[PDB]
Amino acid sequence: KKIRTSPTFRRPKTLRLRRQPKYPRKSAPRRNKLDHYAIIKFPLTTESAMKKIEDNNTLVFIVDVKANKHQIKQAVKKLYDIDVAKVNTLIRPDGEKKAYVRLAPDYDALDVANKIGII
Amino acid sequence: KVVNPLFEKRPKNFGIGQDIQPKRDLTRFVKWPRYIRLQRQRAILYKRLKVPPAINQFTQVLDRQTATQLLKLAHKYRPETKQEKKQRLLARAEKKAAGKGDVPTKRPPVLRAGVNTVTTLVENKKAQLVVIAHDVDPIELVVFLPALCRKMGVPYCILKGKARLGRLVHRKTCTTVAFTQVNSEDKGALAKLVEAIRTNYNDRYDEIRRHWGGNVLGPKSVARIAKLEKAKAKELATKLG
Amino acid sequence: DPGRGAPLAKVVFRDPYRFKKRTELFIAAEGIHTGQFVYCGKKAQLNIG
Amino acid sequence: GAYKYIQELWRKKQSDVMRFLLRVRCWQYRQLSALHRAPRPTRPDKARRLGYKAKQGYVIYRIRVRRG
Amino acid sequence: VRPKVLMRLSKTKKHVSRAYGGSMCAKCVRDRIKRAFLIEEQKIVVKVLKAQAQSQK
RNA sequence: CGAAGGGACGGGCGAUGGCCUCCGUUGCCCUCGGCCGAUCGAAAGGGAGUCGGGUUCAGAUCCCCGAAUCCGGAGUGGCGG
RNA sequence: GGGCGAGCCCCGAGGGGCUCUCGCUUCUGGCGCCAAGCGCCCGGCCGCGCGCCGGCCGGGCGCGACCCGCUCCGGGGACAG
Repeated sequence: KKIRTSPTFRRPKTLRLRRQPKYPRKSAPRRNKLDHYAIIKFPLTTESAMKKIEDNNTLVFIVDVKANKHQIKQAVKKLYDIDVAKVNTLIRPDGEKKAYVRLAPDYDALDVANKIGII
Repeated sequence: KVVNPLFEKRPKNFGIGQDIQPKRDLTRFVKWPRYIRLQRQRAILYKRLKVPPAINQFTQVLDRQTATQLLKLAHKYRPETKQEKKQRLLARAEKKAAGKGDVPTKRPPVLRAGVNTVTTLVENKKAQLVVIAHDVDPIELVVFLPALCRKMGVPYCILKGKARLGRLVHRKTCTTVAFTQVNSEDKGALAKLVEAIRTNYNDRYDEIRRHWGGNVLGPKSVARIAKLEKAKAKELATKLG
Repeated sequence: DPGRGAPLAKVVFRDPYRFKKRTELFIAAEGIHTGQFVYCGKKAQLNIG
Repeated sequence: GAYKYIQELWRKKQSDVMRFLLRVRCWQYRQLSALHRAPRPTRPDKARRLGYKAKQGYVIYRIRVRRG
Repeated sequence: VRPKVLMRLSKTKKHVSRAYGGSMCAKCVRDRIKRAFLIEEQKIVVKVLKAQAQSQK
C-alpha cells in the first residue's frame, strides 16, 4: 500500500542516540587559567599614558594576550568595581596586549588611579 | 435541497503535453542500492544458468500441508531450553541423597542440529528421518547428504527455510534435523510420514539426479520469442492446413 | 559560444512530471528566431528547428 | 562428520557442480568493493584447518587482487 | 541601488502597485492579458468544432 | 562503480519549564524536500554600513567633541500610527 | 478495456473476427504542481429517540491515475577488452 514516489533511493532517517558515558574521560574539569587576575598584569606609569588619564578619563593596562574585550571589561569591574563605557585594545610590537579602558563620565579617572598606586 | 451548483468537476488530463503527471508508483524504476541490486539479480542467475541437479534438488521442496505434521511431531521432541538445563540439573541435584536415587534411568530422545552430528549417525544407520534446509548460503555444506541418505536407506526431506528449521532448536539457523529415536506412541505417527517422503525423494532418486534446472529467459525475452512463434504460425497455418 | 563557430539556441521546456521549467542548450538551426515554438518528440511535425 | 566431504568436494574444482559455484561466487564478489568484511566463512572447513574458530572476536575479510 | 541596499527600502519603493508589479514592464504585462485571453477563447472555439465532429461522426 | 538529506511546514501522541490558561522545549509517527557535492582558494575580483573639526615628540575615517548610518535581538512585544 | 477512430465481412443497425491508430497537446514569446468529483468507513456536539435519522465540526481509504511480471532503459555482446 506504500509506494515509492521518487525514483531515487535515499538513506532512511535512522534513530541515533546521544552520549551516556559510563565514566567521564577526564577526571575533573580544568580550572580557568584565564581568570580576572591573570588577565590584568600591571598598568602603565608612562607620561604618554599619564596624559591620557585626566584628559580622556581612561586607564591603561597591560593585558594577557589570550584575552577578549568582553573579559577585559568584566575584569576591571570585578577588581576595582568601576563601570566601563567602552574598552579599547591593541597589541604592542613586543608580544603583549595593551588596553585603553574608557570609563563612564560619572567616575573620575585620577581619583581611582590613586587607589591603583599609579600617579 | 442538498446539492450546491458551485461544485464543478475540473478534471485533470494526464496526457502527453497536457496537465502534469500525478504521483504514481515507480517501484520498477527505483535506483536501488548495490546490495539490493546484487541479490535481486543473483536469484535471476539461479534461473538463467544451467544449475546442476545436485543443487537443483533443493528447488524441489516438500509441499505445504505435509510440513505442518512434520513440525507438529517434532514440536514435542525439541531440544531443551536454557535455564531448563538448570531446571533439569537442579531437579536431579537433590535426588542424589533425598529419595535413594542415582538417576541412571533414562534420557528422553531429542533431535540433532549440526551437520557433523547428523552425518555420523546416518553412516551408522542410527537415523530414521532427516530434514534439510534448502536456503543455506554456502550450499556446499549440504550437497552429499541428499545423495548419501539414499544409499544408506535413510529418508530425507527438504524444507523451506533455515529460520523455521532453526526454530525447532533455540537458535537462529539450523541446516539439518535428524530423527534418531521417538516414543512408542509416536512411532506410528512417524511411520506414516516416512513412506510419504520416501516416495517423493528416495524412491524416485533417479529422476532428481538427472534433472537439470534453469534455462528460463526473461519475460521480456520469452514473449519476444513467443511473438516470433505466433507470427510464424500466423504466416503458415492457413496456406496448407 | 566562444571558441565555437555556431550560435546556440536557448530553448526552455516544461518538465511533464514536476513543476519547473527546464533550460536546454540547443544548437540553433538556420532560421531559428526567438519566441518560435520548438517541438521535441516522435509525434512532432517536420520543419526547420 | 560432514567436514571430510566438504574438503573432498572442494578438491574436484573441475567438476561441473563446482564450476557453477565458482562462477556464481566470482560474479558476486566482483560487484562488491575491493575490501569488505564477510560475516561467515565461505569455506568453513578450510578456515578451521588454518586456525579459525567460530567464537567471538574471529573476524574475516575478503580482498580482490588484480591478476598479473 | 545596490542589491543589498534593498533590505532597508520600503515595500512601495521596490515595486509598483499593479499585477506583475516591479518585475514586469507595463507594455508586456497587459499584452499577456490579451495573449492568454485569446488562447482561452480559441480553445473554446476548437472544442466546439471538436464537439460537432463527435455528434456528426 | 555511492543507502551521499540529520534539514523544514502542518498535524497526532507524551512530558517538563515560567503565573503547566497560554507560550516554549525535546523524542517518535505521518508529510515535504534534490540540486551537484566535503573543504581551500583574491588585504587590486563581489561584498550592508562614518564623516567634519580638534588633539600627540612620535597614532588617529581608530583618541575627544559633534553629527549620522548598517546588521542582529526582543518573550511579556517598548510606545504610537 | 475505451472511443472520434480507416473500414471490410456476418448483421438483428444492439453488436462479434481482421490490419493499424491513441491512453485524448501545432496558430499566437500567457497559465498549469502541492487533486476536483465519486464511493465506502471513523470520531466529537445538538435535537428526534426506533437509530447506518438530520444539522455542525474534524479525519482515513480506493477509483480518479487498468492488471501481472525477472533484469532501470536502450545499444553491442562470446567478439571488444
